[PDB]
Amino acid sequence: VQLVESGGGLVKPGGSLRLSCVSSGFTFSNYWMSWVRQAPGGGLEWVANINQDGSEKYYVDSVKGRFTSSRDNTKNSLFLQLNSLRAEDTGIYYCTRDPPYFDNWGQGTLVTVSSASTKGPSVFPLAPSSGGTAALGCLVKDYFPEPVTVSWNSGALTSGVHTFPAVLQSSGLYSLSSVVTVPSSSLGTQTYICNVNHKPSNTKVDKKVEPK
Amino acid sequence: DVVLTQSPLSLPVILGQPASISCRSSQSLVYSDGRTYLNWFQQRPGQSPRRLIYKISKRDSGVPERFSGSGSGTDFTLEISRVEAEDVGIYYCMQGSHWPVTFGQGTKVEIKRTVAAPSVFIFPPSDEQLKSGTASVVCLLNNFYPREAKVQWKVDNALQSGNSQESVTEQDSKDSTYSLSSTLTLSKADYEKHKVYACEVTHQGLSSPVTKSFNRG
Amino acid sequence: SSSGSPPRRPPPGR
Repeated sequence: VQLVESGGGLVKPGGSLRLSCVSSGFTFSNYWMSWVRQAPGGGLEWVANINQDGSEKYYVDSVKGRFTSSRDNTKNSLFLQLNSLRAEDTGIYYCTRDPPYFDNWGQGTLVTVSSASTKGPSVFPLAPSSGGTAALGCLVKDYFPEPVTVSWNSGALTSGVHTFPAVLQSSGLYSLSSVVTVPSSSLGTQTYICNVNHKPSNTKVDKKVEPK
Repeated sequence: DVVLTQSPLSLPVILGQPASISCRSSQSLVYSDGRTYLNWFQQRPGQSPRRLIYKISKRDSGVPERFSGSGSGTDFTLEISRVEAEDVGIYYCMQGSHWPVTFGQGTKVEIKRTVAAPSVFIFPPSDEQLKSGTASVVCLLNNFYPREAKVQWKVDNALQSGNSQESVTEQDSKDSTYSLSSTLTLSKADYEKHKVYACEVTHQGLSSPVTKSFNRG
Repeated sequence: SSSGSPPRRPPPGR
């Protein structure tokens, strides 16, 4: 059983946004579905319920009148329309199955309500130089909004990786670093590539990081 | 709306010890069909919540047996018979008996491990970045415990303030350590105006503040 | 003694 959300992104206040959720692994037509959101630095808030055929739709009071649901059982798909977006609507929107049990959740999609504009990231190497362990990384600077995903050697390098949480710079743009610690004796032997992804700005960087 | 109060909100546990998270409801929580719709969710770092318990005590199929639930009426409990390193995360209780369904604040479970000193690394900016007119120098503190650490930047032994900002990772699910990156941002002109760049790290695992420095070029 | 009927819609009279 799988639930996949999409449609989250940057939207100016007052604007509109359409979220979708595609399900797998169960008879979609038999279950009530629900949306739950998670505020920044906060917990969980229930948002919406929808019937098996979409005939019944209920919403949390803080969004009554602004959000509308729809459902398409021929495509195992659930939808949520967000209108007149407020700043407090920012958060991760999760697609969940079978309220009030919420036995399965999607990975979520991020809604950022902001007047700011999308910015592409600048990817710069954090080179290692001269014990028995070398640290090397990648600097992903001046991007907006979130998220950014970093991987090393296309996922082949996982142990020792730390991709830090982003920080909001005084400029109003985010910046994070992804580091990995590796044996110093494998700097002139193993190649290290950081794979940066910023889908909001359609940016994909594969930068080789080498010493000196 | 029913208010779900969790206690404690921060729960640092020695590895292997039992743990208990309390959830106190503002109302009776027993529905008209006799059932009590109280759930427990686990949000591990970087992931979405996943249900642990439904209806007070019924455990999900994919949840390890060391998780259990109890309670009735307005007092409920999530029990962990043995806290493993992978149990770090935020635990929410949720009620569905009253409209609308509401969650508790969440209890952050933290492993209390033995002190570890931060391995400290400093990174001069990249030639490509200076080509762009800005200089960011990064200081990395890797796999340390406890979380509390202080990083100070000095250019030519001059204390800095207002130009740097730091970021710390969530507790690692394997070695229960943290990691911190502190980035100092300067202009290319200011950068090429000084020679020595250093971050000074003070931590419980260090007897004296360790300094990592480089000389521009 | 009731059977199971989970609450999925708001109560009447909101």
